[PDB]
Formats: sequence, C-alpha cells, structure tokens
Amino acid sequence: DFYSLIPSAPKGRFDGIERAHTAEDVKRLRGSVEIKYSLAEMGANRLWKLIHEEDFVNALGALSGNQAMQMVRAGLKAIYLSGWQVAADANTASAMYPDQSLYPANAGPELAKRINRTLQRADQIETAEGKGLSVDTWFAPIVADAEAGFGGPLDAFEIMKAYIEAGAAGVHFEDQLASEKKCGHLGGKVLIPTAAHIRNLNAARLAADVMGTPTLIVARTDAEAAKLLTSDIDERDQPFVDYEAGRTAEGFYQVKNGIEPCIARAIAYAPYCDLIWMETSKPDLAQARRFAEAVHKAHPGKLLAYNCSPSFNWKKNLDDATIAKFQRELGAMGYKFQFITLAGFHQLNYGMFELARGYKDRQMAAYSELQQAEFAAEADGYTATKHQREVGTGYFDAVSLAITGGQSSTTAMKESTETAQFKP
Amino acid sequence: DFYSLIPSAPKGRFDGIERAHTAEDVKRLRGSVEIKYSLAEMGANRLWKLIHEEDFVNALGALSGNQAMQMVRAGLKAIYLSGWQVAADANTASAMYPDQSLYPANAGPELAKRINRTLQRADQIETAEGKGLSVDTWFAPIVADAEAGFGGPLDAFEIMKAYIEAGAAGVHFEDQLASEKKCGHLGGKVLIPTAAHIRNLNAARLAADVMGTPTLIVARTDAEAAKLLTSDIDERDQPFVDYEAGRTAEGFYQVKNGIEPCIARAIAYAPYCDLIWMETSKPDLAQARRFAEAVHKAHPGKLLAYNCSPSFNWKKNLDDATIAKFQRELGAMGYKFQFITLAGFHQLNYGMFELARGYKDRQMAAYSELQQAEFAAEADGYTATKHQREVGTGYFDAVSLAITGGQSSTTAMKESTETAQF
Amino acid sequence: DFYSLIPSAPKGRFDGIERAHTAEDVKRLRGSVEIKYSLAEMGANRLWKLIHEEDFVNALGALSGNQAMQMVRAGLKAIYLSGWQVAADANTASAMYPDQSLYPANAGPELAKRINRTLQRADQIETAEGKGLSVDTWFAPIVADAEAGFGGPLDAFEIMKAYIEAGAAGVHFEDQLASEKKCGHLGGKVLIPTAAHIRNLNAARLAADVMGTPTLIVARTDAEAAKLLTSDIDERDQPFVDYEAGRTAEGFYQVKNGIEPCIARAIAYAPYCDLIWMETSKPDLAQARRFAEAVHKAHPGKLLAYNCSPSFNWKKNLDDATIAKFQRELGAMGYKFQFITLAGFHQLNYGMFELARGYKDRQMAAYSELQQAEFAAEADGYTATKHQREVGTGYFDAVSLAITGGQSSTTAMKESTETAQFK
Amino acid sequence: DFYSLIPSAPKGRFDGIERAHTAEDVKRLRGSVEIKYSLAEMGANRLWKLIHEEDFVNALGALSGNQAMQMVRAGLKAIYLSGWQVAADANTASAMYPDQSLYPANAGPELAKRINRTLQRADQIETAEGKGLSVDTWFAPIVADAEAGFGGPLDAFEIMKAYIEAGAAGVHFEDQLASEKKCGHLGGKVLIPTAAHIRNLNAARLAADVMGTPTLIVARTDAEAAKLLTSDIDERDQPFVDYEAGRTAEGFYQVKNGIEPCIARAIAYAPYCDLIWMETSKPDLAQARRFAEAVHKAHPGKLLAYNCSPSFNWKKNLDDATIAKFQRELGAMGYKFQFITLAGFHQLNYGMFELARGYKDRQMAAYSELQQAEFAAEADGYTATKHQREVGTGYFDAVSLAITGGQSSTTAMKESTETAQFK
Ligand code: NA
Ligand code: NA
Ligand code: NA
Ligand code: NA
Ligand code: NA
Ligand code: NA
Ligand code: NA
Ligand code: NA
Ligand code: NA
Repeated sequence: DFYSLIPSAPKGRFDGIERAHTAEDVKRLRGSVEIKYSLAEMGANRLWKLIHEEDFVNALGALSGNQAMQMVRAGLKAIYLSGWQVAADANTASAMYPDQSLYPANAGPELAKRINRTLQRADQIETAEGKGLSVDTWFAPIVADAEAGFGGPLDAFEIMKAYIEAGAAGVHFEDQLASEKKCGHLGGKVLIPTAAHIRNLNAARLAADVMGTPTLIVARTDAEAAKLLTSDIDERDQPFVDYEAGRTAEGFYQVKNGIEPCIARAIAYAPYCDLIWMETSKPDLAQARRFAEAVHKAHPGKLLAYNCSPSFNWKKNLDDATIAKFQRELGAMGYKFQFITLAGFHQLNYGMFELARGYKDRQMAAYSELQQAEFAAEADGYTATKHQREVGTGYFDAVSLAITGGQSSTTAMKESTETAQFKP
Repeated sequence: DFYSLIPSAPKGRFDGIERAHTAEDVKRLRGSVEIKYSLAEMGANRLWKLIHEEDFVNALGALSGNQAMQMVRAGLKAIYLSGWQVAADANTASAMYPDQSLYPANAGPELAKRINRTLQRADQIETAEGKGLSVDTWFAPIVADAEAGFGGPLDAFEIMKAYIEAGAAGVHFEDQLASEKKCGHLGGKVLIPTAAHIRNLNAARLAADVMGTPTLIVARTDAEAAKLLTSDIDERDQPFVDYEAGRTAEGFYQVKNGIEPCIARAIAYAPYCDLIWMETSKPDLAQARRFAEAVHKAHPGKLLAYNCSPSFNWKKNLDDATIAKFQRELGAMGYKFQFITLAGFHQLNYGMFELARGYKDRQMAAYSELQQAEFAAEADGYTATKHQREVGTGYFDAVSLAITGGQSSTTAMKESTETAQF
Repeated sequence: DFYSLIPSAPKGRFDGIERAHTAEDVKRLRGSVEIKYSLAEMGANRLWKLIHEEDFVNALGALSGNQAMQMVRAGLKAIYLSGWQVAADANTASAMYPDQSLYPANAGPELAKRINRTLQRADQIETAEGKGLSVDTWFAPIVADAEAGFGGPLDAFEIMKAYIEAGAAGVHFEDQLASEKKCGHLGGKVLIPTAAHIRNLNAARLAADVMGTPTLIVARTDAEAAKLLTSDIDERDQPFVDYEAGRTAEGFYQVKNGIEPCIARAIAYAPYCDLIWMETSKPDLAQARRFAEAVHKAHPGKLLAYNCSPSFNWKKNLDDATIAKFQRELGAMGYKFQFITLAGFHQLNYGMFELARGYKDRQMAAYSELQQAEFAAEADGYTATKHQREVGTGYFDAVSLAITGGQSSTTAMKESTETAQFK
Repeated sequence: DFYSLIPSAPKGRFDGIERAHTAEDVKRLRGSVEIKYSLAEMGANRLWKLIHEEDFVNALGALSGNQAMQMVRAGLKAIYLSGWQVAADANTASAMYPDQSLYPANAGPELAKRINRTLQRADQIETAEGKGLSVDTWFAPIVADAEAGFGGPLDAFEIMKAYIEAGAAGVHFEDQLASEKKCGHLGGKVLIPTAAHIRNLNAARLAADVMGTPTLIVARTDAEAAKLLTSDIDERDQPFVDYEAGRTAEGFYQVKNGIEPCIARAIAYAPYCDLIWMETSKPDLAQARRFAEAVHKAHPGKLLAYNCSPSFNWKKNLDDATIAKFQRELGAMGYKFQFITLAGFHQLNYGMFELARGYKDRQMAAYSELQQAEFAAEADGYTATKHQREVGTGYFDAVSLAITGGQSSTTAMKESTETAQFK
C-alpha cells in the first residue's frame, strides 16, 4: 500500500513503521504528476543496505563538496552533513553563527545539493577517463541535519522535502524547541513534549511519502542533559517534571534529565523513525549499552545512531585502547550509524592555521612541505596534487572536443604545467 | 579632482594613474546620494599602507571565511580570494568546475562578503570579551580575483562594484578572452588586444570612482604562455603576431609568447593600474628580476605582484635554499604582493583525505590524534579546539543577556561540555 | 547617551523609548570598527520626518523592484514590504507558500535589497540624464515585515540587522508564535506572552543600536482574533485566559480575543516601539478610534499604523463615502502609517490574468490595447512604455562612452527601435 | 542510437537533426548513474506535441511564478521566460539591468525553477481539493532564454543543463557575441560567425543528450539589424562583409545586414535546432513570409518561432485588422511558437503605476476599484481575489490535518476572513 506509493522502497523497508496519515492522504497531497528524485532514491536505498550489511557505517561531517569527495575517495561509505558546520561556515546568510538555528532554513539542503554535485563531477571525470571508478560509487549516501525542524511540523515537512530534492539519503530531527535550539553539548536546551516530536517525525515521513522516496528518518533526543520543557501536556513527560521547582520566567517547565527520559522518549519515537539517537555528555560505552538494551527490550533490533562528538575531550575521557575500539564496540551494540559531526570544521581550521603560521614563518618552505606530503599521499590514493584533473579540466576538455568534432584549438590539459611538471 | 570624489583616498594614492574618463563623468554616473562602503575603504587604504611599508605582503587563497579567519589569527596581513577555488568548491552554481570562468559572475564577490562577515564575527567576539584583540585587526585586506572581467568592459565594471560592495580591498583583471578564460598555468589561453584590456582596467577604475572608494586594481598579463590572440587590431600587438601561421578555425591569431610581450603589455597597462602581475610557467627568480627591471625602466617604483603557484612542482624546479629565500628575494625586487592561489584547496583536500583514510582504518584514534594536535597548537595561538567560543556562542550569550536584562534561562556556554572538558 | 551611539538620530528621536540594555552593552556588542549603513540611516530619518509632518503616509506592498519604482514615480512617499507577498511569489525557497513563516528567514531582507537597488538605478538614470529627478527622492523609505521574528529574540535580532544592511527604514514584529505564524486575517493564530514580545522588540532595538541606525520599530498585536496563547506565565495575560476551556492537545492556553487584550498589549509594548499596530477583522473606523483613544490615554501622541487589508471585502463592509474618506479619517486619529499589504499581489495576478485571457481570445489586439493604455498614461507621468530607457540602457551607454572616451561602436540606444518608433 | 540514450523521446523527434558528436561521446560524458529530470521530459514532450497539433502556440513572458500561474489558468498552453525581464526585475545580482547579459548566468534557470514550483503548488492545491483540475495541465511547457549562451560553447552547455534541471522544455540561443549581447531591438549588436553559433547549438544538444532529455533548441539569428561581426573566418559570412569599410577600432568586421544573411544563417543552423527565429525591426508579415519560404525551400516543414515584440509600436506599424489576424497568419506560414517577450514587465509596471496614481489621488477608492474588477473577473475564471486559497493555505491545512490525524488546533482557513467575507 505505502509500497505502491514509494515504488523504489525495498521489501520490508517499512516493517514496524507507523504513520498518523493514510495512503489516501498521500495521494491527495502529492499533486497529479510523477516527479522523480533520483539521488534521494538511490541514496536512501543504499544507506538502508549499508546499515543492514556493515558491522557499522561510520561518517565524518563535510562542510564542502571537496571535503565529501575526499571522504569517498579515502573509502568512507557515507557523508554526514552537520548543521553546526553549516552555522559556522556554510549557510545562506553568509555569516558565522553558533549552533542555535540562527541561519535560514534552506541552508542545509543547499549544502546537500553542493555535496551531490561535486560527487557527480567526480563520477563524470572518472567515467570519461574510461578505466572504471576508483571507488564503489561516488554517491555515498548523505545523512543530513534538520536540527529542530526550524519551527512546527510544517517546517519539518518543508525541510524534509528540500533535503530530498537535494538528494539526501537520511535526515535527523531532534526534540528541541526550534526557537531555542542548541548544540547537544551546549547548555540552555529546551525539550518539546514527546507528542510534539512525534508530530515532527510524522511530518517528515509524510514529506518522504508524498515525494515518493524511502528517505531515512533519524529521531534524536536531547533529554540526557536538557532540564527545561515547553509544556507538561503529555502524560508521558509528566513523571519527569519537577512541579515543586515551578516554571521559569519564560513559562518553561523544569525536568529531571538523564538516561531515563531518553529511554522513554526513544521507545515512544521508535515507531516513527528508522534510527534512534541519544545525545550524551561523555563518550561512555557503558551508558551506550544501557540505552541500547532498554530500547531493544521494547523494540528488538531497532537501529541506533551515535554522535562521536568533537565536543568531548577524547583523551581526557578515555584511554588509548578504548578510543581505538570505541566505534567497533558501539557497532556490536546496534549503533549502525556513527558520525563525527565537526570533523570538517576542525580539519579545515587546524590545517589552515598551521599552514598560515608556517607560511608566516618560512614562506614557500611551509607550502612546499604541504605539496611534498601531497605527493607522498599519492601512494595511498590521494589525487588532488594534480588539481586541474581533480576539478574536471580533463572532462571539460573532452566536452569541448565532442562539441567541435575534435577540432578545438583551446583545450586546457595538453600544454598545461600540470602535464609538464606532475609526471611520475 | 579625483581626490574630492574619493574622500578616503590618501595623499599620492593616484600618482601616475591615468583615466579615460573625467571627474565630471564620475559625478554624472554616480547617482545623487552618498552611499558608504566602509570595509572597502578601510581595506583599500590598509592594503595601500601595507604594500608600501612592509618588505612584502604575502597571502594565501581562502575558500571559506573560517580559512581566512585562521590566516589572520596566525599573523598574515592579507587574504587572497582565488577564482580557481571559487570554481572548484565555492560558487553560486553549487557545482565543481575547472578554472574557465564557467561559474556565475557573482560568485567571487559573494565569497568576499562571506569572508568579511566571518572576520566581522571574530572581531565582535573579541570586542565583547573586553581584553582587546588577538590580532592587529581582523579586517585584513582582501585581494580578489575578477578573472577576465566576465565579458566586456561593462561586465568588468559590474564585478568591480560587486567586489566593492562585498568589501574587497583590491581586484585583479587579466588580458584573456573571458569566453575562453583559463587558469594561467593551463594551455588554450587566448589573449585580447592591449587596448581591450586597457578598457577593462578603465572600466574597473570608473567603478571604483563611481563607488567613491580607493580600491586597488591589479593588471595581470597571460602573455608568457598564451599563443592565441583574438585580434591583431592593436599595432602594439602586431610585432608578436605570427602572420606566417594563419588564423585558427575560430579566427584567432597565433602569437609569439614569452617575456617580451609581457613587458610590452605591462608597460602599456601601468598607467591604468596600481599593481602589475605577469604569470610565469616556472618559479624563476631571474625571469622575475628581468621583468621587474624592464617595467621599472619605464615606470620606476611600480608595485608588482607575484603568483607563488601550486601549479608549479616546487621541489622539481628549485632547491631548498632557493625555496626558502624565494619570497624575500622577490620582495626586494618590488614584488610587494605575493600569494599562493590554491593554498586553501590543497590544505582542505589533503587534510580531509588523510583524516578520512585514518578514520576508515582506525576510527576514533585518527580523530583523537587531530584533537591532540589542536591542543598542542594552542601554545602557538590556535583557539578552534574550543569550537563553541570560536564561532561566537559567548558573543550570542552576551547578546541574549543584554536583551533580557541579564535574566535569560537558556544561555549556552555555562553548562556546555566545552566549559566542563576543555 | 544613546544619541552618541547613533550619530544620525535626530533630536528627540528616542523620547519615550525604554531599553532593557545599556549604552555599554551596545559598545560591548558592536565590534571595533565603524561600518556605515547609508540607506538605512537616510530611510529611517526620512520616514521619521514624514510621519511627523504629513497628514498620514500611505503605502502599498511591493513584491518587486519595478513595482516599488512605479510607486515612487507615481508620487507615493513610502514603500511597504509584505511578508505575505514574499511567501506567495518572492522568497529564497523559490516556492509559493501561504503566509505562515514557511520561507527562509533571509527572504524579506533580500527583497528589501532588491527594492533599494532598483530605486538606486532609477536615481542613477535620472542623475545621468542631467535634468534633475522626476520625484522628491527615489529613496522612499521601506517599512518591512519581519513577521514573528522567525523564532526567539536572537532571530528577531538577526532579521533586524539584515533589514538594516538591506536599507529598510522600519521593521515590524508581531506577538505571534513564530512556529505557528499566520496572516492576521487567517484563523489558528497563537499569541506569545506580552513579556516575550517585549523581548523581541528589545532585541530589535539592540540590533539597531549595535548597527548604529535609528531604524523605526513597529509593534504589531494579533490579539483581536487570536484565541490561543503559548503560556499564561505573564500575569498581564491572565485576565484574558479562559481557564474553564482547558489546554489544547499541543498545550496552548485558550484566550478571550478582542479589543481589550489588544489595548493592554499595545500599552505594554509602547515604550519599546515607535509605532503600534493592531490587526482587525473588518475595516472599522469606530474601533480604530476606540484603540487610538485608549492608547493615547496611556501614551499621548503615540504614532500608530493601520493595515488597509485586501483580506477585507471592502464594498461588503463599507459604502463608497466611507471607503473614500477612510484613510483621511484614520490619519486624524493618529494612524500616521497606513498600508495595503497585498496591493502588489492583487494587481500582478489580476493584471496578468486579464492580459492572458485577452491574448487567448484576440492575440495581438489584447496586447496592443495594453500598449495604447501605456501611451495614454504618459500624460500622467508614466514612462515604462519606453522600456529600454526605463531599465537603464541609456545609463549603461553613458558608462561605456565614459570608458571608451566617446568611441565605443556598440552602444544600444541610438539605433534602437525605441528611438525610431517611440518619438 | 540517440533514441536509446534519450528514452522519453518520441518517434521521429530527431528527424533531420545532425550532431557533431557521437552516441559513444554521450555515454562517455554522461557519468555512470541515471538521473531523471521529470519536468524537463514532460515539458519537452508536451511542447513537441503542441507545436505539431496547434495552429500555433502563443505565449507571454512571465517574470514571476504567479504571472505564469495566471497565464495557465487563463488557458495559455506555454510560458515564455524572457532574459530581458530577468535583467530588469528578476535576477541573481538583485539589480535592475538593461538587456545586455549583465546578470549572472544562473538567473534564467533560477526563474525557470520558480515558475515550475509555483505551477506545482497550483497543481497540489487542485489535486487536494479532489474536484479535478481547472486547466488541461498546470505544467505548461516553458520556453527559456539562454541569450548568447553567456560565453563560449561550454557556457552554452552549462546554461542548457541548468535549464533542464530547472524543468524548461525549450531553450533559445542567439548568434551574438555574448560579451556585447543586446536586445534584438537595440543597436550595437555584434554577430559571431555562422560556425561559432553552430558550435553553441551543438553544445546545447550535447547537454540535452547527456542529461537524457529531448529538450527543444531554438536557434535565433540577429542578422536582420546587426552590422558588426567578430571575425570573417567563415566563408559563409564573407559575402556580407563590407571589406572596403574596414574594421572598427575594436577589430570588428562590418557587415551588410538584412533578410539575406538571416536566410543563409538559418539554413545553416537548421540541422542543429528544432525551431528557427529571426529578430525583425518591425512586425512585417511580408518579411515573415519571405523568410519562412526561403527556409522551407531548403528545409521543408521546418518549424519557426516569432517574437511579437513590445519593442514595436504596434498601432504605428499596423492597422487594427492586421494586428487582430497577425498571429494566425504567422501560424499558417509555419511560425508555431509565438511570444510577447516583455508582456510581464509592461503589465507589472503599467498596472502598479496606475494603481499607485489612483491611490495617491483617492486612497481606498482606488483599491476597491481593483477588488471590484477582480470580483467581476471571477465569472471568466479569475480566482486570486481569494488570495489565501490561491497560494495554498487550504493545501497546507490539509497537510497539517494529515500529520496530526485530524487533530491540529491551528488550521487557518475555517476562521479566516476569506471564509467569512468572500462567500
Ligand atoms: Na546539529
Ligand atoms: Na532560530
Ligand atoms: Na584566477
Ligand atoms: Na564563461
Ligand atoms: Na505579514
Ligand atoms: Na516557520
Ligand atoms: Na532575450
Ligand atoms: Na556579460
Ligand atoms: Na563584400
């Protein structure tokens, strides 16, 4: 029934998934023509495959197309798209922001589109070279941050559709009040009622159904640390409300935080998402296990996601051996999607700071060192030292030669310095 | 006459500069109200001071605001905005392109705007912390790439204004055919006539005059390697035309390339620009000196720029001693603005490939190694390990506390893991 | 004191204005360099002057630059930038939306920037032709819709700054829950607490202070028709809460709507805004007078604003005589800014539907009818029939001639069909 | 061969079409995964059908999605996307420009996207209302302006792809130098060689091939009025070159302009496009007939396009009877696509200028006039007087109700003033 509305959806894709809406609602709200969303289809089906086939799927947050490309080239199988990074350095207000949903709601889907188009060029380049791809596929699924939905269920509906149009494979929504949204590891977090987040999630699924894509939905809870709640209207929340403490001047209720409300919320959200994620204060395998065991008593086999956050001081928290085994252990507990949210931001900022300091100190010696490290990384599959090829100069040369029946006088690669100075 | 129209311009700013237009043209084409472009003013004037006062001003191409921010944090005094990088990873078509002016003409100025807004937030953050700045200024001047002007002189005029509005300090224009534009170190370059590139330069100056800003103009010539030319109409170009070769199927003339047509074109361009740049095939200090000496014979003291290009294989061309002295030696010749065009692209792509490979193979050990290197770099001025502060969380906490008379329940830093674990 | 932080603010600009923050906060949050926002300064000051000197300033909602330009050419002295119209046909998601804050938060300021750049070209064209301007100024102040501020106080702060950078003269904010925002004339509105809307207004003022511009702030209340409220935490709202009815499933409180809670909120908002605006269900002069009288009792001389809404069926509500005098009466009560929100949308859609229907029916005859109507309007100051001049072709010719010392072979106007066929 | 690479192409679609590239080139340049461009396919296929089954397809230039929507509602079957209008009031530099390819190369396709998304919304609304559609389809094909391709063949290739991504059905390219592009009815036009324009056209076709869509390509020639030429390298152009006049200071050759070079260029372009278009200085049926006949002699049955330009002063050129039959006569000669380029601009500007003038004079009487005209137009299928429904408020209410299983408290239509006052 829903399978006939989402024809690319694989067998069993919606096992255990509940929807507030009917299949007739979907048809009534689809409009009258079939529009295909190819990259979203492929990405969602490949993600679904990967999380059921791998020990675990691990990703890094990409703030640019080029970043994503190198992740796939290095052999990673998924890309994470961080709202935090979007805020910091890649949003549609062209500003640097903290992670508080301050940027315009279109910014995340615009970055998803950029990432897919860079992966597309990479694919075109290798296809045109005629020797096979250097990766399994350039179209690694993107799991993308929709934050708190940017307001109400209609806002969640809209950003879900925008991510699908951009070609995202999975999207995550958290039970925070959008107007007070924070980074998971910042203070000042405000939860919305269990029912209200279930609305966001159903809105996301209605968006996917109407677009006709089996897009994955990740439900996130921020209840491990949050001590505020907008309303106690939901009886599932009331046991955690500290009534003696009274409301804040904003009218927020105050709540008991920790693993317990995370477990209750996750169990309530489970039927309305494909993966469940709980934010934590520390990289704590024991806590990760307790959460997974409690969810799995209610919902055996439910797939989980885990943020390996740069907001944790890793070696302050853990010894080298536990750090080394961390993701493998999490995978065996059922955390099949694991991501370093701010990997791109830290890599970009650290790397350019060190380059710039070296350059300041020793000028071209500092740059030659980077280039020599680039040459040495070629044995490991790095290609970008030859930057003209990397970005598609050779592909466009071939476009021009096809347009002109081989006759163009103005092709790029042949008399280039890349060709003359960058041979084996 | 032009000083009155550009109130911020410093003394001697326009010495030796000629213009095709008059001061009356400017008043006529400028509208009836005064609109200020404060970052463009501050930047141009600061770039002007720097290139005169320092031995040389060296820069790195920035593809994002965060990159520019660390460049300035590290002590660099200027930012280069590369069109190549705009094309690769930061354009308004959301596409990856080779360096051929394929992206929309607005993309460069949009990135200049991003960079200035990031620097703005950095300055806001430190200002609010109230212990003074960690740098001389966050507003390091931006020297930006306008490629071949993106078409005719009106296109050159428009991208110059856009860059002024975005807050660039200086903008470069090159004597290639915009519809066949290439990276200087690609083949297939086609030159335009000398006169035509002087129209582009004059378009750019008229834009700055009409905006009322003392924005710098950098004239680039691609004559060292280019073997094609659109038209032989300009007698100054005719001695380099290979009239024995005949025109190409497109109607292009074939020309004799090298240092000689570069010198001739430079000397012709010098009155219509502030700095002069010749693209080279190899990083060749002897060639650079020969160019500088020829230009300085006609135009003593003319400021020059130099592309320390990643499109060169540095260790293949040079020994370690020469690499080490390279920029210092260039500066002594008058190359006061020197820049590594693709620094940002190479840093970003190398750094992520290696992190991604480490992560695939060793998961969190590879990331914890990065974090540890970040902590180690703090002794030398790195701050970004503490990511919440870096992007302005403390600043926005301060804005909220002001709005609410100190009462907000939902400030972010106090109960953050950043405060607890860093 | 605050006048030093905002050098262009005229004498008396901030009489009666209270601020939650201090002058030191502003200096602390401003950054270290001086950046000028020239069109924002000019627009704010000119708007401030107009609303104190004119019987009333009336405007229409522009959904494009060309629209704005003809408003100014026609002799209107202000421009209204409608969020409804942004949603409908001019936003940064490139979608058609109903008026429910569904579009990205940057869209209105982006439209502000479009309007001001069109006006700038208008002014460049006429400056270059050398015979003076055909209007008092092309830079008619823009009063722009910031809706419910797109979230909490920091979002209000950010959209205010964005409108300032775009050159808006004034910005309005309303006491609705951003996440459930509606057009004032739709059902299902949810109010925020009086105090929370004061937080938004204060955010807006901190934004202007930090930018250093005397931008006008219009406080809007939607309490005439809104029957829902997020929280009863503010004692000021409690007299209007229906505690018998219970909360909805979302947890909203239900409230008793109408003029009374509008008056209470207006009086509370007054010290934190420059103009006050109450949405109404019907175009009613008597209710307008009641509101004005009550506000002026608490705050004598307070400037007010009034939405002459297309969401009203005008002839159903009012006779021709009342329609005719309607804005003049509002002016004498203190409604010094008055605006038809959806003016641009209705003229654009009606116009093109009728042209398209004529075209289907009669092809070129329907277009020629429009063209002759254009020629006839020239006697009343219309110019756009000569579309090449209108958009700046002669100005860019003059730029090319300046660049080429008069010698360019490729100027546009001399051999154009416009020069030959429109004499 | 090319039919398997473009699966949606109907039988005979590429009859007579030549390509410089091979089917193997397409496969090499296409990437390894199939990406679908649904609106581009449906658009192209419908346009192809319409131009073979209608006497002619007539369209108007839309500068906004709302304008396009009313054109489809009024019963027009295609939409024209004008670059001139993008320049004027709808581009990605947020500026007013003359028609000289000054705006960034992405602006046209961004507008194509807006137009198709508005049409999509109109379709969603009617589908949700369950009474069937009020039009044959909402997805009227868009014929879009690619100007001179914005540079070289690679720029043409890219703008073609972008238009296909935005859902355009057909795209037009002209044989002008992109760096000196003008409106066909401005002076200062510079042509490129016949060969160079053929490269642009093949670029466009390779783009469509690579995207896997049967997108229509319209070749435009500007040779009727152009007196300049970049290069005489192409022997096909040399008979029109006035060698005795010499070159201009820019290096341009000087050419004899008129019907003759247009005929030679069209005949050379024919195999590389689906429709041919000649810009003209006047709406001249005799000249139209002469061009059609000369083209049909070399290529029988070639479909043609004609610009019914507002740059012509219609009644100055023609009597009412010729105006009335103009399009029908063109249609019988083989001009199967006809378009009024600046219809959206002149309607938007005339309409707002007049509304604003009346508003200045008479305030709400002038708006009530518009609102009453709108009510009166409802008998002929106008609907936007009920603006809340028109932009999708009813549809989003239905979305909210589905999400919340009938329970939302905050739906908009029921308690709206539209429901109460526009019965
Ligand atoms: Na996030
Ligand atoms: Na927000
Ligand atoms: Na460049
Ligand atoms: Na180009
Ligand atoms: Na509004
Ligand atoms: Na919203
Ligand atoms: Na055009
Ligand atoms: Na151009
Ligand atoms: Na001849």
